[PDB]
Amino acid sequence: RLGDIDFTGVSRTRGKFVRVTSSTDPAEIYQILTKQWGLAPPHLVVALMGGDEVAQLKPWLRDTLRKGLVKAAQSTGAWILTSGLRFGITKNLGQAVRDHSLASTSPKVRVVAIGIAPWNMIQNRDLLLSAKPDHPATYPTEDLPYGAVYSLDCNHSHFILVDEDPKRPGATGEMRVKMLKHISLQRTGYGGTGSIEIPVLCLLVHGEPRILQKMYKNIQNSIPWLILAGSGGVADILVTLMDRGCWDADIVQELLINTFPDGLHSTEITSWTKLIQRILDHGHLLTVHDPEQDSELDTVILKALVKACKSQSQEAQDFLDELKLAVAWNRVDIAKSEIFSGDVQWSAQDLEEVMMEALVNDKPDFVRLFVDNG
Amino acid sequence: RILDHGHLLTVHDPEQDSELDTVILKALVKACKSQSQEAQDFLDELKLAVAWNRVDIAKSEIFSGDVQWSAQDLEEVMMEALVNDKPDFVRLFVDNG
Amino acid sequence: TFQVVQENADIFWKFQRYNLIVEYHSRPALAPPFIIISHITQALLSFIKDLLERELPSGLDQKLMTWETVQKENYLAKLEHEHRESSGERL
Ligand SMILES: [Ca+2]
Ligand SMILES: [Ca+2]
Repeated sequence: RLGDIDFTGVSRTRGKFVRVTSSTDPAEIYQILTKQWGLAPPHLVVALMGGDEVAQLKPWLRDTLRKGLVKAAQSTGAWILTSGLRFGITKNLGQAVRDHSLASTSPKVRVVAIGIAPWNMIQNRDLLLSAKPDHPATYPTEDLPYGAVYSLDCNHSHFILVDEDPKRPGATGEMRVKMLKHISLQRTGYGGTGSIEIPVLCLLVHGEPRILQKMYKNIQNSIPWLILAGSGGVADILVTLMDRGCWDADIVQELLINTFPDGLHSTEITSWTKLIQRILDHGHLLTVHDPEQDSELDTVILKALVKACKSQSQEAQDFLDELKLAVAWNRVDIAKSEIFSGDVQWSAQDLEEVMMEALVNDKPDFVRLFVDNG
Repeated sequence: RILDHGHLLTVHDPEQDSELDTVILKALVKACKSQSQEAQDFLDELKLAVAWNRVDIAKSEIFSGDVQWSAQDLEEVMMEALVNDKPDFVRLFVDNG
Repeated sequence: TFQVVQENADIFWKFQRYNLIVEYHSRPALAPPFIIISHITQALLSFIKDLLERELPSGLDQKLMTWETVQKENYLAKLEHEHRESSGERL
């Protein structure tokens, strides 16, 4: 099912894909992604959740989000997981990744826009069904309204098309959660005689009550979440509930009804209320990105990942990928405040590889910090 | 009863405020917000904000998440900001759709 | 007069150097009198049959435009960050 796509339209773009079923092992898909396609194990995985609703982001918010995400991902090798359909924030994120790729003079580090899209939502899927190894399938690019069927985004380099599951019609979310968990459990080799985890973060923009189950599934898999403050939907519910500080059934139901008039069902609203209640009950895995206040996405991402790691374990070996991200983003203050506090014990041998990384990449503040810390 | 309404009342202290256009715009925006959420009702307040160069008030109140603004709703005020040389409002209208 | 020109001597000389290099880049390779040979050769080539100002393929042109747009965005972002951390803005 491995095929290449020749995108016809504005620019001649090439894209690979793999059809998968709801019962496929995420290990096989990761193996295909790494070896069969040459994508190096990423140093940061950002999964885009939401943004497929008819209510789109404001141009300033959309531009700030896409630019910040791409610039944060440009320091190291990062995978951006979206629903690779040409619509919503996915199209604009693909455009930003494309623009960075064209403007990048360093192909060593790459930002990869990997799409995970339903097979029942691809326009002219039979056109790409051919996928001859010698002759890549020709795929036309069509911009369509909100509707129910889109075309694959030409600016997404790689795709993971998942067939509908006959048992339950929710294969896409389950596949996304399984892939995120498998990536989060991966341990790529670091420097010499070392291995590091892959930081995985979920970015939520204008969620609908339907992805609450998948959001809670990802939370249960200890995957941190990032929420856009003014995103539009469930994101405002979550940020307002955190701003209040307390969440009860009455306030949860009131906000849910206020922001979603169409949802009116006792059992469904009770399920959503309980889901949200548990989501906030976790808390340490959730963070708020307000572009008015924060306006620096790398800082918020690093804080979220460090908070998740701190709530997870105290070993220094688990902080190595967060430390690498801090070094790459020049966030010496965050590293000093959180990573190198008294909670975590750091050894000299634990810091050798990051010392080399700070030395080669000209990060004198981190060199001084590592000297200060052993 | 007058105080019980409240949202329709504002205080202008020349010692503190000293800028009557700002207070007037805030009062009118507060009244409109308590009245309705449609963007068509905010058009005159937006015109006053453009004429008074009160970009911060417009961003904080008129163009918040409470009111939904469409591209066709902003065409006339876009022309007004363009002709009257209000680059901050031109940027705001581009930012808002 | 000397003081006014000497303050901007670098800019004036670099403009002069641009003009001279452009002038001698478009000149025939032969020096007069010999330039008659170059003139005859050019006339014969015209009858029988660039480093600067070159036309680019559409893909490369679009890539260059996007690259310049990204550079401009980075430059403006650095300007905004510099403005935010200024003493007056902090005050
Ligand atoms: Ca970690
Ligand atoms: Ca009005």
